[PDB]
Amino acid sequence: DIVLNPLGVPSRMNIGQILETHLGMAAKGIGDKINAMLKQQQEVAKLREFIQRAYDLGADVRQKVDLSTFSDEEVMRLAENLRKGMPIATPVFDGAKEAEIKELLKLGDLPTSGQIRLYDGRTGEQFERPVTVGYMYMLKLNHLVDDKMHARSTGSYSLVTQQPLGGKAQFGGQRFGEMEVWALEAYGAAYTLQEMLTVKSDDVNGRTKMYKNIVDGNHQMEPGMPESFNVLLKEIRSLGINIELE
Amino acid sequence: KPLVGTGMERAVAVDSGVTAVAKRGGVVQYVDASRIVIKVNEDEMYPGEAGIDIYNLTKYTRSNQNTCINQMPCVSLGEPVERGDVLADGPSTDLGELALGQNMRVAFMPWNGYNFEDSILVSERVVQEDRFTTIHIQELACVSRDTKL
Amino acid sequence: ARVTVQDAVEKIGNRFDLVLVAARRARQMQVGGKDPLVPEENDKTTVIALREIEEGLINNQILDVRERQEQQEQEA
Amino acid sequence: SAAVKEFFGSSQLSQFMDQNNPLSEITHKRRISALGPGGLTRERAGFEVRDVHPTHYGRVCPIETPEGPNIGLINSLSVYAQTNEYGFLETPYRKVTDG
Amino acid sequence: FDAIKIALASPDMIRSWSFGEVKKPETINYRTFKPERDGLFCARIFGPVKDYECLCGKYKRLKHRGVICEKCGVEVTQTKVRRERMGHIELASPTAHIWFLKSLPSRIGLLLDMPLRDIERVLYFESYVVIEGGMTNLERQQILTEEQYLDALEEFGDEFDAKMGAEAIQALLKSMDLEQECEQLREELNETNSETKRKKLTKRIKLLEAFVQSGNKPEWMILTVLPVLPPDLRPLVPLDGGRFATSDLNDLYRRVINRNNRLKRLLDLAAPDIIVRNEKRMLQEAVDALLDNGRRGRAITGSNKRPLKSLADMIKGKQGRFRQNLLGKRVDYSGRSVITVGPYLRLHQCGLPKKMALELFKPFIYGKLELRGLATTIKAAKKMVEREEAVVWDILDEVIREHPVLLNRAPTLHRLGIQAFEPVLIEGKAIQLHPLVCAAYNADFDGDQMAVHVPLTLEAQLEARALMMSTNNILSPANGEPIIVPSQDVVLGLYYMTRDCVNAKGEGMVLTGPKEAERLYRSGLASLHARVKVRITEYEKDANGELVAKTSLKDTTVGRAILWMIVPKGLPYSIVNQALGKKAISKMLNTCYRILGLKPTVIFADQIMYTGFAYAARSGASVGIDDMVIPEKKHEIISEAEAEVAEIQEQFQSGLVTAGERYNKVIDIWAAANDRVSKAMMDNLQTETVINRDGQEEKQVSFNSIYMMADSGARGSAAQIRQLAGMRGLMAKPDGSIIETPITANFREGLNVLQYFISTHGARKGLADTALKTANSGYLTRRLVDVAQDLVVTEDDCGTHEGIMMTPVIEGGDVKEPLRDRVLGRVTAEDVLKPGTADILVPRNTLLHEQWCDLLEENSVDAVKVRSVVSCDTDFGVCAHCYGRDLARGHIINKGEAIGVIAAQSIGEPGTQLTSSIQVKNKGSIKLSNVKSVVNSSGKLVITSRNTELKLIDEFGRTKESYKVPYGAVLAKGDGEQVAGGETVANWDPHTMPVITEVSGFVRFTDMIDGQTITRQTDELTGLSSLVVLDSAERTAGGKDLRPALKIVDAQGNDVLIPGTDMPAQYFLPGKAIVQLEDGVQISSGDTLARIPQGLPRVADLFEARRPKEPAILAEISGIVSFGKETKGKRRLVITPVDGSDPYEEMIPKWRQLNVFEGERVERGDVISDGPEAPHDILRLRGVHAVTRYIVNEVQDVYRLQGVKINDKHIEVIVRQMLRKATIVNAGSSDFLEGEQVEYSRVKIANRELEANGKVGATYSRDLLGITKASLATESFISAASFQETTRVLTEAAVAGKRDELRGLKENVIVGRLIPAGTGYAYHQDRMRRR
DNA sequence: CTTGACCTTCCCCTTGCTGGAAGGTTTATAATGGGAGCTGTCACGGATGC
DNA sequence: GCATCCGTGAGTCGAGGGTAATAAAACCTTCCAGCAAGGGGAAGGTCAAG
RNA sequence: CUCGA
Ligand SMILES: [Mg+2]
Ligand SMILES: [Zn+2]
Ligand SMILES: [Zn+2]
Repeated sequence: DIVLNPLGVPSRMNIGQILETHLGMAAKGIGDKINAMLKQQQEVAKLREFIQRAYDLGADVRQKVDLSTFSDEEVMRLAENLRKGMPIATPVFDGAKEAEIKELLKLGDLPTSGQIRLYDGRTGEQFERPVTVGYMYMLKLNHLVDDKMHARSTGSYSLVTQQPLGGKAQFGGQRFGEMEVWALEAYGAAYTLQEMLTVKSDDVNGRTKMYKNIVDGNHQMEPGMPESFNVLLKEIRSLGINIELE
Repeated sequence: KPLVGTGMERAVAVDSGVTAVAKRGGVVQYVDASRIVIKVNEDEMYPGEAGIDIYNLTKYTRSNQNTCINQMPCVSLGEPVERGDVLADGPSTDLGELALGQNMRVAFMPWNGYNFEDSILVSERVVQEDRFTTIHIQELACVSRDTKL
Repeated sequence: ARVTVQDAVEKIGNRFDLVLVAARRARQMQVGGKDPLVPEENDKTTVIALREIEEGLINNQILDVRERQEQQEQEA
Repeated sequence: SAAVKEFFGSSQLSQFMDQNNPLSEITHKRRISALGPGGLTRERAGFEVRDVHPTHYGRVCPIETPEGPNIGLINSLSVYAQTNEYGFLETPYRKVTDG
Repeated sequence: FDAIKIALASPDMIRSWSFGEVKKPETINYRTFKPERDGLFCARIFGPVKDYECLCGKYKRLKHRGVICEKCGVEVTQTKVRRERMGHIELASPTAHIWFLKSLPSRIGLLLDMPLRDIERVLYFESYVVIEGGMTNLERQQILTEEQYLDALEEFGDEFDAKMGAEAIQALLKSMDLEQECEQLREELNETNSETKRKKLTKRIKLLEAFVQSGNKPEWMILTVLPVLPPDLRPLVPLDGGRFATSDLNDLYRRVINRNNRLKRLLDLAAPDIIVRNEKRMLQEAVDALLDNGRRGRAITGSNKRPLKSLADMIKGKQGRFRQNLLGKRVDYSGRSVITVGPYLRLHQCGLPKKMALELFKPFIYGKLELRGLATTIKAAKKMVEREEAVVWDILDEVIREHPVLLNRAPTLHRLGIQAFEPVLIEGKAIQLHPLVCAAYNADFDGDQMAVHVPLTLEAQLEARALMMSTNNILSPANGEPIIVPSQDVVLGLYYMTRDCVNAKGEGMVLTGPKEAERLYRSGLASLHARVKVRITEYEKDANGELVAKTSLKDTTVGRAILWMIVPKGLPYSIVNQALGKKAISKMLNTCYRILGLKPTVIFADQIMYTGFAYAARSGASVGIDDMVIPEKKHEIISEAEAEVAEIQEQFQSGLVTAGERYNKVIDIWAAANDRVSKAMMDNLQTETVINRDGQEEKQVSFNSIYMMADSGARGSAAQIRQLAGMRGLMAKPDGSIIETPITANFREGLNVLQYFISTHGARKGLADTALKTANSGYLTRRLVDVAQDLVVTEDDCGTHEGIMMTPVIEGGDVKEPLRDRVLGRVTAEDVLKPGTADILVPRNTLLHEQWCDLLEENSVDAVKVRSVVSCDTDFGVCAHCYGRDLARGHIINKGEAIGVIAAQSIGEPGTQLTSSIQVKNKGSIKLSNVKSVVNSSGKLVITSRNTELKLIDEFGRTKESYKVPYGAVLAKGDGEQVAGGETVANWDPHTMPVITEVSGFVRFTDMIDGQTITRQTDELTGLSSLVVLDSAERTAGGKDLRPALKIVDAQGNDVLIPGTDMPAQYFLPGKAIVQLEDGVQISSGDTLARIPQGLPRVADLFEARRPKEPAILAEISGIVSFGKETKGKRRLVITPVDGSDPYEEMIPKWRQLNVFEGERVERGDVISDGPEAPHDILRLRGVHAVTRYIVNEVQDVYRLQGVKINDKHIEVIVRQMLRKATIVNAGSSDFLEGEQVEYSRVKIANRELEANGKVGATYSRDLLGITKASLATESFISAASFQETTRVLTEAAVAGKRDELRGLKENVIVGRLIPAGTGYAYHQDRMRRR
């Protein structure tokens, strides 16, 4: 169901997922043995002969559960809830060792190494090496892609500065910060820099002329001074500092 | 349920206040998808009461992160229930066990570059069998104010 | 001259003159109405200019001469 | 009613609840922030406060924290850790009487 | 316009800007929402409210174009003019501008020559000041107190005039004369002779000259008319719920108007003085609470208990108009989505969602839908997009094709952080990216997001195909290495495809070509690993342009044959015959790019990615728990270390060893115990014994699944396999001290409870270090771009005949930077020739490239002189030839490329990655330089100088080793002897600094008195002591003036000569001068007289040019040295030249180390103390070529140690940008000691002293400036005001009348114009020439 | 293309007031000096003040 | 001149939530609107014959 | 303020 990537283990040293994979494979092997013994509808004294053999395979385990004091109807309800796989607890720093995983994999007729010989889907050949296959508890996450995608052509310009707003719920364009203005200066692309300052964002007689030029079918730049510069002139001039052009 | 847990899944589901736990013990008298009526045992009763506890589960509502909240019952009609059991599993609970995601087959091999730099290649039977399809509940509001005109 | 522009830049000489020459030529076919020289084979007016440059048919001196002769023809 | 409603609703510690899990609801209440009034800030905290002191063993968890700008400032209370009657963090132990 | 001018504002200028005097503090009405008469929003002053309507509504409808209504006075125009009309407030008292008062320096006490502490007692109504005194008992500006004024009023009457308040300072500035004080200071400047005052009087003279040059008057510092911002830049807008929402300037303005009206009312009530003096103070406080809020006293708070944002808080910081709304804007036609990998693409393509390209290309879709007649108008063409009909998705495929689109990912560190791709159309909601460009973006597919920007015009659409397409950026601008080097999965596939087993299912067979090796692999008859003999046909193109085929049977595998159908024609078979790790693939792509071009390299890099993904999928390389193999001799080594630690423990439990010895013994026996396991696991991993063709046991390198990811360089190193089989080495608690017991358990066996808690100090330290490293590494890049913003290639060649000289680095041991890549790419300066000193092999100025540099590598050349950026002669930009080679493309750089942005981005990008005996190593010859030496008594050599360095030459000429050797070492060999690798050539003591006599003659202990001048110490163990002297502070303070000079003479007493010169030889006595050999002894040369005993912030310290705390001082001029005056803490020393000017002295504190003694000789620029040296003194004493060579050998030891390659040319650009302001010392053109540009002081001598007159002289001295200061002292003040300290930069450039010119390319970004670099540079010359 | 007859909306006007909005002026026992907020960064450069 | 005191800096790009508190009273004045049902007239727009 | 790269 999922083909993950094996190059992420040695750079990060999370070898917990390989052991969790092997233990999940052992658990589902037991849970398919019980499903095969239930689909044949054999007995109830056979389930007590196997599930009891599955519940004590450690060395010094804490819990001791015996299915002698279980009635002949509660064992069927118990084995009905283990058809999808026997659940396994493994506490934090009191974990199950590597010998116990191999002692559990041999109960449900599984390979001790944990790797099987997978065939390809497209071409039908088999791979050279064996491939690790098991079960990993995969989560979903709240960073869905329907709430990240966003696009905007024109709309809802701001009040004072007359450059477009910010926010996906606000329907605003992305910010072309000075980290990108340096990167466009370095390429030498001056005509992409003159466009992304005046005619796309900040001019007032610039956007509504470029829109008519584009709809008319004539891509031609029409420049002008930005509106954010002759607000800076009015805010410097209000300090009693005469600033002009020539 | 998670196949490989740490045994701490049982304590976090109960104490989080997201399930419906029984105060007194007894036999379940009536199970609906909304309410659960439990008949109290004899010795766990008080001498001026009628001895029925009624739990009203909360169906599809809105959380703060705009996800679902929904409590389904997990007991059947006419079965005994002791004190402190779990009668209704909430959003991510399963017979009183915390269960956040779902478990599925995993192979560790590079497959034509589609899992290149921590990418994941997902088969179609995860999409078909409705394993990861979540439910979101939004809230839209239209308010009619008073203008001067 | 769709994938890479290595063939075109070794005729004009540098990238910043190639851009200005191709932008001048690509506007005579947009709104001026002058016809292209290379066959079009379903392309926009940018790649037709970048293919006219790379086969020696469009330069800066040729683009100056070809419009000065037509301004003299407009004088007549 | 201005001061009480100002605290419950505008402080830096009366924050919105993450409710997209049973887990994320329960680990947002056992969260020991270090910011707020009478504390640090994210521009005046060096490498010394964000470090794992050797007396964090069994009171405040070492591997449960954010990794953004406030990496060591938002701590997390451990499992068995209780709060004293004064406010300090006590943790249980078993006595050893003559081996 | 072409220039911005800025100056002070007269009240006539403010009345000329104004449209009407504001009189009332009212804003609007409360019942209707209309502006009130003469308010802050008034319709008469600032224009109408709606389009072409007055207030009363008497005129409308565009017929009345410019009439003024007679009822309400409103001029019928557009409402657009509310953003351009200003008003003014007529203040009832003058008040002081806070910028020209409380900036540092004061700028109003700098003119009046009065301290700020004295001015603020007059602005606050606390103390009077005397404007003029008719009787000269009261001088000018003599501050009287409150009660002293009552005595001075009655002693004189009305002969003096004293005032208090801002009108006192206004009448003080009004009643001064600039033309008297200017000539007075200009005559007393060249009368006095000092340094501490001529650095201030020059500044006051330059301020007084700048006032009369700019044409200003000093009375305009004090405001009398205050201007009002237009009422659409401080708006009052109603929100949705009926609550208004104002800006905060309508509070400060309302306070100014309220207190001004109250002062107008108080002056007509004839109020007492305690009320009016308080009211004027409150008016001044309300004015400077508006101009700049948090400067005068407590900041003014609003109702939210927050400081109100004033006018100066709107242009500064990260929230001003400069840094947030002018340099970087929010743009239209933009997008944002989650990126995903897709390997079916080509190198110039990218995916795009349909629902994103339908929204970005919407006006193009309207323009295409109207042209084909599918919709008659735009309002009927929008409905065809709102329905998502059939014909829209077939028009979008015509609109999109041959239309590139940018792809930016934040943070955009370097130049490759934004690239332009050719889009395709996929369904879904995720931008599909090509897997090879992720090395440039540094993008991991774990939830990253990328921004999508469209180019609109026809010029920008051609700047994304020929300048920013991803098939043009396959070489990094940092260095000539490729940047489309393949990543982890494709390199694992290429490593697995090129290997060899032993049996391998059908080895030894012979094949025809590579096309019958795929047919064998696909049918399964032969494995991918084998050892066969195929017959290939490789093409060598050493024939000039022509390709010669040749055929030979090669012994190779099957996989190396099945790969060779991909490699292009010109490459040879020795590039795929190896094991093909990670370095070999990038080496192969670099070889293909250098040899064959650009057009085959893109196809090759695409086919390598298409093949490496395929043959890695067929293999299957899974990590299992059986792959991490514990070495079987692991418990034995840990048990032996546990045995050996108990011996040191029991030796410490009794008294045999101290604690500091045990703590190091435990570490030293744990380190070797860790390495004995790290050796064992690696020696078990890499060897697998397989059966041969016979029954044998042959070993090969292994096919372990976790060794192949480490050996191929795909993921992980050998340092992280040690943490999976061997033990974790030695963790460290955050104090810095190493914990004694180590983590003896690895990640396969699982850690303990305490061993996991100990392992969290290092991880939390390394994770909280990255959150505080990136702030400094992203602040250094901002400080670096804003210095070198305006360095563009301007000329093509200037004849300069000079440049720095290259040399491979030879420190300590082996060479760390060879000559092959250090000199590569730069042109040569002088025609360097063969070691046989004729036969010029390369001409004067040729581009040293490949096929030229290996020709140097064949010969034994060692030092080529190259042109460099720090010595170019042009103005406002460097030559093309003086720069070198454009590292991106691979040719000479073109006139128009901005250098300094590329250099600043190239230095600042990897900063987030940063954080005795002489034993020769080989056999060669020995050379020495600047060496005076005599033989010793035993037959060896001693050294009597400081500058000598032992330089091992090889057999051909290049220096393989260079070893320092101090003064007073006793060698074992002589100059120029054959040596053996490992031998010792120098023997000298590490702790002491002896003072060995060179003279072969008798000694006599002269001129020493025991008790008053020297001391006495007898050797209590041996007895062979002599007359010693104590230290500096411990000795007697009665005889520090009488210098004990041990004057060595013979048995007669005759002054023995220094060897080779007539003067006598003495040996003087500093502190701790303990002499050993007794009086009257005969010595030879080589005989001792005495033995006196003894990361990234480094880069930010170098580029800021901060002087270090303990600087290694240097001698100013050449000469002989004697100590002069006596120790008042610091006793002087004089540098008396033999041939120059005697009386230069200095001042040495802290008498730790004096490398020169009181009779030895020095030079200019040598060592006197020891330690780090300041970069200013290297410029002052040594040349400019020793500063630009000191930095590029010091910042290149931070990047080299971490493993970051950066070409050295990118550092000399900003070193050129540092030493740009140059101070003059003589005069003849401009002034005496002012700091001008070196570019303006060079154009003067290129004009004045050639044909106007003779050498009138403009001799200067260069000066070094840090990068926080070389950008605040430029010419264009707009390039400085956007960087840092906007108040100081705008104040300093407003009293001087500074004129901007818009030269650089950060002012053209503000004013919305074409920058003078790149494609704008060709256009800019047609503006500069026709002007 | 021409004349008088009809339409439209909109502004002003008829009494006997009444309701409301916006502005100005006094009032006499005796009251006589504020209070909110800050402390858990580090590193410079460079005024400044004996 | 030199210890000490004060000013100015401290990464980028995206989500989501938000958008508050409380403080005299009697007297006088002028000006404007409205209301019980229309009447009157003025500046524009149509109609039906001639 | 909390979260993501
Ligand atoms: Mg990422
Ligand atoms: Zn009007
Ligand atoms: Zn030059």
